[PDB]
Amino acid sequence: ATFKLVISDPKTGIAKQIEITGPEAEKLIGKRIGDQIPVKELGINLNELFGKEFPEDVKMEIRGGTDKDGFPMRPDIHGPRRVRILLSKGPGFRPKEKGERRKKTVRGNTISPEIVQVNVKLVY
Amino acid sequence: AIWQGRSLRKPSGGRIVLARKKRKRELGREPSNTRVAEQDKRKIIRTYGGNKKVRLTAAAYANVFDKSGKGRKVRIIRVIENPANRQFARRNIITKGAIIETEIGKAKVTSRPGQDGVVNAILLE
Amino acid sequence: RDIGLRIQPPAEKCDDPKCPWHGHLKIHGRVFEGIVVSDKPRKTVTVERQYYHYLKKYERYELRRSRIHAHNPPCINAKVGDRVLIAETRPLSKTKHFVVVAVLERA
RNA sequence: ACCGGCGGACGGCUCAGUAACACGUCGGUAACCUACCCUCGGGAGGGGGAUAACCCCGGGAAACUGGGGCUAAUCCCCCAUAGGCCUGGGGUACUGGAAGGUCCCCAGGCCGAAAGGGAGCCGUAAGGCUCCGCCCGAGGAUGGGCCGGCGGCCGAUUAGGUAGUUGGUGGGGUAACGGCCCACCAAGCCGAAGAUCGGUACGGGCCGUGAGAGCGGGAGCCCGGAGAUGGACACUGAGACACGGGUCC
Ligand SMILES: [Mg+2]
Ligand SMILES: [Mg+2]
Ligand SMILES: [Mg+2]
Ligand SMILES: [Zn+2]
Repeated sequence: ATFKLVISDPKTGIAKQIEITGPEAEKLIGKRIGDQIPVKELGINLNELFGKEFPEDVKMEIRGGTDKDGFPMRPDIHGPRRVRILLSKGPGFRPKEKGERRKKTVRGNTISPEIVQVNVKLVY
Repeated sequence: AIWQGRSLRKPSGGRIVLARKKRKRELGREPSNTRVAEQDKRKIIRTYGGNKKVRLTAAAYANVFDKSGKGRKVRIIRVIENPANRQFARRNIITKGAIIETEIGKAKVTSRPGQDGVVNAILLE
Repeated sequence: RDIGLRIQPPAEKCDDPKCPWHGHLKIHGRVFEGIVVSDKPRKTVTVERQYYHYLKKYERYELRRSRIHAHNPPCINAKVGDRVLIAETRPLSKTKHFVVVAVLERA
């Protein structure tokens, strides 16, 4: 599976996007939301991405993503499947009206090949 | 779900065909079967006109009053009997008029826990 | 005691909370007079009143009857066949909205 | 432009359903709710928090929608005090035809406010002086909910109908009374003065016609009811189960 990674450096406010595929991306398949993974193990020229000296053995944790059809991932739904449920707030819905609820199509927590975008942040 | 509007029967026995939908201001809610427990638990309901009701779902203490006008806050052991329903006593359901046993004697409940949120009882002799 | 009708109360007392003479029930509205025609249910009687209706096209009258269910307190305890006085109150059951407040002439 | 406040429940449209407390009229609520408005009596003390807008990177054919950075309020949350509600014991100040009401004193509990904020002058500054505002209590007003007596269609080639059905006792639930709904105890309730069932129909103020008595109609204007492709069901709010808001078949 081919993954488009969005890496955010929380201490600076700047993000970078790269594309990763192959055995590197095949490592990531199976991780939930809120779990860390070292960047060196995955393999990324991190000091060249941002042009800054970075601490050793620094790791990253997955924050979210969007599937290939445009639906996002919702942290509170277990499994990798795609569902269609009624929402009142939170990721995957922007209300615009008081007390409004709407039925939206969303994903789960676990990563799968159907995913295209992966949002992660750097964790020192 | 729970509609308290009107009966669909005439006093002569004939049937009535409903002539409109159910209005929102005619609905009721699930009964709270107040049980005896180790710790008390209550919730708040927003009601017509934007008012509030305190609903007691689990009771552990009670207020007991003697004929002299003094009161004590003691804890509840069990429900001896409840004339409202045949099987309330076994399940330990408290309603107004039930007989409860405490550490200072038997008492008869005088308040409505589902509408007030407290259990008040008068001491029996 | 007086409850606003200016008539004599019943002789003995009772324990019914729905008795206007001895309980918490309040009366307000119409006051009618009639004859008991049924007393089978507990604490309930049926009272009949008769009146005339004018038929304008035929310039003659016809007789009609009105039947009302009333609550019967134990202190009064009316029977079939006597004249009673009834007063309007809040709803008490599906079909009961009046209460007997005096027996004027025992059967 | 965005956050925040108020409004979008009125106004407009149509007459399918409905023979019913739907409508007309006289009464009742001592059995009930009410944002905006009016009068009088009081209060505004101490802390905390995020986030849109904006910056970086985006995903999807579109409808829509993700992560990270930073920020404010008349935005949100705590603590206190005022205040509210329930039950038991006393007292007799109020209104009324009549107190399960209001008022005072003890006692056991539960819930639980607020924005001194904004604008303008005198202010050297100190601080006033108006203007618009925030919270609680008592009453009114406005808009409604609920209940009763009486009044107005056709059919017997439809004669018996009803079994939560009619009433009682004990509860639940509701803004509120009530078989409105439960548990138990009885056998009631309606009917040839037409019950039950079938037909047709939104009701009235009014309109057409006739010497009058009558006979026929009820689209257009006003007052009430109901509906938003058919059938069910919820969120927010003072008020909706909402025509230009949501969910299922
Ligand atoms: Mg029609
Ligand atoms: Mg508080
Ligand atoms: Mg007609
Ligand atoms: Zn009596």
